[PDB]
Amino acid sequence: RVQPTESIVRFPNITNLCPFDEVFNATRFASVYAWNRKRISNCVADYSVLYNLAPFFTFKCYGVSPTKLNDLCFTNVYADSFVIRGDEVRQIAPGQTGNIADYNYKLPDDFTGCVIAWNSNKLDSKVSGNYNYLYRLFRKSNLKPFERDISTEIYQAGNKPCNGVAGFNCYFPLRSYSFRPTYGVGHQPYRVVVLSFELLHAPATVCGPKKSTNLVKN
Amino acid sequence: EVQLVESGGGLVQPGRSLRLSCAASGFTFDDYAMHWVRQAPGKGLEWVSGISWNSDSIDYADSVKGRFTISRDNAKNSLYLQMNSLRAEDTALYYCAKDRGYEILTPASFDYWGQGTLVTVSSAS
Amino acid sequence: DIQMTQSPSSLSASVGDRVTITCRASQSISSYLNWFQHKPGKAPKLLIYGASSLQSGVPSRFSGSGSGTDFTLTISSLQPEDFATYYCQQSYSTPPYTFGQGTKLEIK
Repeated sequence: RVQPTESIVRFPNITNLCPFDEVFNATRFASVYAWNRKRISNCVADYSVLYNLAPFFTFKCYGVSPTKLNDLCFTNVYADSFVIRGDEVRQIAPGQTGNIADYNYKLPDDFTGCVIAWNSNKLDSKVSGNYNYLYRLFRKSNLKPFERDISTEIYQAGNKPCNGVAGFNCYFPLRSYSFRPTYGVGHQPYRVVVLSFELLHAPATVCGPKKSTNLVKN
Repeated sequence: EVQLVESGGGLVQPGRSLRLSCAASGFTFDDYAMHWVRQAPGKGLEWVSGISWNSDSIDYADSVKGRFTISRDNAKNSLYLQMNSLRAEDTALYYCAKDRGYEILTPASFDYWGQGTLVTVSSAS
Repeated sequence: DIQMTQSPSSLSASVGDRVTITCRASQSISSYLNWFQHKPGKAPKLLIYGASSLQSGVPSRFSGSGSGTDFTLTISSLQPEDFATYYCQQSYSTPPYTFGQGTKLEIK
């Protein structure tokens, strides 16, 4: 056979850095049921910023090795952020059942991307009790993957309707998390950031830090 | 590197009312909490009042309940502290500290500070 | 109700030494304590937020430690600008943002 002696790589000409900071360094995250979404395009993305931080504890990725992020190039990257309880983080997984998975935020079975969760007791805990966060409790059925359900209709699931007034046999579907620093780790609020990679053959926009070289012909 | 300038300090008679203002320019102001903290002439720092990112949650120190009012105006990126019903032991130094989070009573503490403005409560020239 | 007391009031050292200061809590505060550096010539600033987390922009020489009831700040270099007064604060219990007594640090 003939072994090569040369090796080349060509990447897009863009060099500007895009704001991963405004997703992670945001002062306050939106409610889990109405989870915020930020899209990222046309930049070079460095993942060494996220990886080397100690508090970013729960960093487990589906379909992509976390170490290989530094060189892969993606068409587009989505960022979703919200606030959930300590024991509720394990419920963020494709094909797994659970309250937020059922009614708040579900990952599709064919999901690709990484999920990041870290402790947030130093911002989302009030001694009297925080109620700025809401989570949906009642819904007729499971929510579709990557869907945001902000419906505020008063739930009736029984044989006698109330016709939309919270009298007998009707509850408001949205319940507020009661975060307090005294509670244990199992209920201690956490901040979660979910990255979805649209890995495809289309002309990509977001790439990892890499250096191009001369294009060898023959 | 943020700038927190404070004014309104001076000397007033007991029972009289004066005003404090603190202007913030080195950081985004509409989503940060703020606190007013007191430095005694010969004792340590003592917390006085606080305000959330929006004027929704308000807390006062125990020693000054029902005497001081803290106001915040996002349009001019400044907060005001109205001083009412003063006594002879509020002659300390008052600092304008900035909280890290957005609530009022959180594990987050005072992140950046500013120069204090002296106040004295007595009868003099 | 919480109480914080500092064993040292005035500490003596030199330019090239190291000294330690402890802050005790009357009741457990779940490691939510902060150390504030207070020069007498200018506005005080924070050094250590949380139990042992260093706030960005201050020299790495300062390092917080301790969790629960007893907390400690340590300094190893003592550059000649470290003459100041240090305070410990708790932010967990219902008496909000109570402070500890001063800790005068002097260089011999």
